Amino acid sequence: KTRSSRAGLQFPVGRVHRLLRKGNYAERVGAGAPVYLAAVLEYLTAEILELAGNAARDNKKTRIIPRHLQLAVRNDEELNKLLGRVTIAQGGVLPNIQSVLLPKKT
Amino acid sequence: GRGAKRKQQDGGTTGTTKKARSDPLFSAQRLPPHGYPLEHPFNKDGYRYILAEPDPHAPDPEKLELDCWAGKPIPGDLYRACLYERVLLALHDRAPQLKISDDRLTVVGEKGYSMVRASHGVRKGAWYFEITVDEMPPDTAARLGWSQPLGNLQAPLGYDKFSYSWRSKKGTKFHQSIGKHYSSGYGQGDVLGFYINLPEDTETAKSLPDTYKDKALIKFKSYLYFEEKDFVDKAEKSLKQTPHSEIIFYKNGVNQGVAYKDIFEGVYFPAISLYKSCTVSINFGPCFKYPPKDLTYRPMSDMGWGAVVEHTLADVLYHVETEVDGRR
Amino acid sequence: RYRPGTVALREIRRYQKSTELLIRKLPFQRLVREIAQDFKTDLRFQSSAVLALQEASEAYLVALFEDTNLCAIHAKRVTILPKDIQLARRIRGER
Amino acid sequence: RDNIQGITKPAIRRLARRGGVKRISGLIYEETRGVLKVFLENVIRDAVTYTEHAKRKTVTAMDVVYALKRQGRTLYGFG
Amino acid sequence: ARAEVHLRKSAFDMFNFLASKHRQLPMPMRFRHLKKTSKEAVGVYRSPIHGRGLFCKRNIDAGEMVIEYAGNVIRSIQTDKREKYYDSKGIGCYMFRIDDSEVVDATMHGNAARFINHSCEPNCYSRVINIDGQKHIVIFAMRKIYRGEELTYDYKFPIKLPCNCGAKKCRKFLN
Amino acid sequence: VDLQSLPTRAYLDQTVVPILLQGLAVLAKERPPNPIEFLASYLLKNKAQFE
Amino acid sequence: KVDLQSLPTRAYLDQTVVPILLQGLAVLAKERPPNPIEFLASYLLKNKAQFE
Ligand SMILES: Nc1ncnc2c1ncn2[C@@H]1O[C@H](CSCC[C@H](N)C(=O)O)[C@@H](O)[C@H]1O
Ligand SMILES: [Zn+2]
Repeated sequence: KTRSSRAGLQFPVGRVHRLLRKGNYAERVGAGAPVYLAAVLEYLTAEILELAGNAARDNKKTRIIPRHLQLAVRNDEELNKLLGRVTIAQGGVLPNIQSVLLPKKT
Repeated sequence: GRGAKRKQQDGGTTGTTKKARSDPLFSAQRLPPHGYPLEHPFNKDGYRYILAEPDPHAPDPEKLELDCWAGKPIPGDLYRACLYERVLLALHDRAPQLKISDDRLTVVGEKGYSMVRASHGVRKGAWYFEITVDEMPPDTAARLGWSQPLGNLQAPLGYDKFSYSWRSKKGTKFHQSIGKHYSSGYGQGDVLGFYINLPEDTETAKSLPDTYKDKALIKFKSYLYFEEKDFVDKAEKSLKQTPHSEIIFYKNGVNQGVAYKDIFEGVYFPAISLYKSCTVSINFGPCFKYPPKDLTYRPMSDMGWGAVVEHTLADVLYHVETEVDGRR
Repeated sequence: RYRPGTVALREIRRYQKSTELLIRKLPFQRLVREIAQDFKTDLRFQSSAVLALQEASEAYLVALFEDTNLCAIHAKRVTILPKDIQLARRIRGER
Repeated sequence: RDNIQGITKPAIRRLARRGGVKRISGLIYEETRGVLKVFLENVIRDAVTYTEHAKRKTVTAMDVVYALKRQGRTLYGFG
Repeated sequence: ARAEVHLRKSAFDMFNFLASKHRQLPMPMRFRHLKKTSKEAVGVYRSPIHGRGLFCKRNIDAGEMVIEYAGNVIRSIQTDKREKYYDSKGIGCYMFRIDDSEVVDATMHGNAARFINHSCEPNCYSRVINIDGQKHIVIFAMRKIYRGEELTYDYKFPIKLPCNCGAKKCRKFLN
Repeated sequence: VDLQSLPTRAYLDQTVVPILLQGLAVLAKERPPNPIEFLASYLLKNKAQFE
Repeated sequence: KVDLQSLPTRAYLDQTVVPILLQGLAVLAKERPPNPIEFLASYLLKNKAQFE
């Protein structure tokens, strides 16, 4: 019988518990730790992937290229606070031009 | 030397500007994307723009390269956007919000009010034709009946004397925004018969334009359009009565009685009026029920020499007047 | 064409939209080979591995440039200068 | 050998375009090459340390990411 | 004082909010700012030029997308009945003609931008773009917005509804 | 028909379509040596199809 | 020589049978006859032997 459906989450819980048990983070763990971790990873993954899909439909492309993920992570501010010193392969950079460097004439 | 194209694109000073606006859902027309038999129903009620029956023009506008239309215009043999034998409604005096099939049998309206008119008049003979209403969703008025080209193609059927209607819902007769509870309603699967009762020869008044500058010819970007436009405030004041002045809204033989009388004197076009999205099939001609009495509504879509000769005939048909007119 | 400074904006925007690498494969690979030979001899590299390093470089490098940029703005000028690069390197806390 | 000249003018020009500049001096390339060389040697020191500790004379990609993580940066999408 | 009849009787007013206080990047994806971060920078208060107005408690500088104007978009045939009903109910000339073929009626349906005024010394100019195949009108500013001023755009009518604003350059008319 | 309620050019383009079309085509492309009987037969061949 | 490269077919019919067609179209547009074949034949016989 399964264990992920007991809480209705999607990320595995048995896998998390086994990997944390063999990860020697401590010697003895409770029962709510694996389900709680599965839940928080679920929430963070959903938070990122919703913006990923929004960026995918921005350019009208079904497949999500990593550029979309880069834009979605960078344009948000809380992510930029949490993903401070992290880069992305093939990610690129969001467009930006300094304000005072903008020529004009009549 | 490159300002002529910009003048042709902005609009110039030849009457109406060279920037079309037909923002409702316009379809079933404008097939060949080049200088060939074309049509542009315009937002402005009363603008008919067509390219079939072509014509040459004077070359050398501003001493640029010699234009190919100097004395020997390029030929054309392809699809022509109209009908000859018996126009199933029309393709010229229409609103740019009506969806018609390629064979021109079904009529689908806009989110708002819409109509289709025809291009064939009736003076004598039997024209016992039918309009099979395929379906009629709620809040989709399906008033059908004859009308006049002077009628505003977006005005409600019956709003002006040019147009005559019988309401599909509750059968309440409506004309000039005046309503009387008269008959019973119609709708889904209800074929509307229509036989304008003038088997005997009559007399009417056809044309009396009031404007000329809006009737001009100039290249839009790569093709010509014929600004054949109607007016309103002058046409409505030339309103007259005529013989067999009764637009009867039958029910395929059975008739509730002609709703409104004293119809406008002029060329009659059977107008089908929709109010929302709804399809409807048609069968018009000098017949009773079967469409194939004359040639069965030829589309003139063939590659043989018949298309070539008919296109050249139309070219000459307009060439006679483009030669005898004298261009400004 | 003419009017210098106009083409720069078009180029920079075009490249800002794009997201490709900027260093030719073979020269960078040979340079990594040389700097590895400096440490130890006869090291077999994974084609995936080199690529890896490559990307990281630009990341680091581009960040540095941006910083120098604003430093030039602090000096009432547009052109960036070497001295600004040492400015950024020292002020970042990585000397 | 001499390959530091391999990173030529147009490439560093394009990466300056990445940075957000248009006006750059002609005497900036040498110290950029120096900074780049310093970064590469600093990373590859830890890289070769990792690859030789595991007794494998080859160099993989996952250890490169490992050294990048230990240094202070982090790389995503590779291993 | 309940014994003397004071004048200015007829009003024909609809938005009964008139008070004497009035205490005030690529293109397609910018849609979010229209619906979420566009409800604080502008307040609704009593305009000094004429009638009601959209005063300001925030600041917005040049070249900044601000508001999308939406209303009951109709064709030009409904203009006749609409003007007749405007005369009947006492409705102003809300015939917002984006083009000669489609007009944005604002008497049965409309947005908060129905509160604008007209003057020959305005603060903003109009602009229109196309997103996802649909033409939408979004305004980009040319200067900075101060706290306590009213948005107004030039109608650009080529030279009888007077335009009473009091500005020196005010042509006193829609022209 | 053909007099008042049917415009002259509209009558040409609407009612008698299959007769003058074929005659004009044959006299502009084929031109038989004796076209009088051809045009007479074509005119008589359309008698209960158009009013 | 007819309609190969020199004279376009539309231009050919606009430049080869004019003196009969303009009269025919004028009489069908003004005299409005249901049977205008007689007029066309009469104007064709006027230049039957005059056709270059
Ligand atoms: N200062 C002014 N004086 C008179 N009419 C004005 C005006 N400014 C705008 N209008 C007209 O009023 C119409 C919009 S209704 C006016 C906005 C709103 N009712 C309010 O209270 O402010 C526009 O068509 C415009 O032509
Ligand atoms: Zn003023």
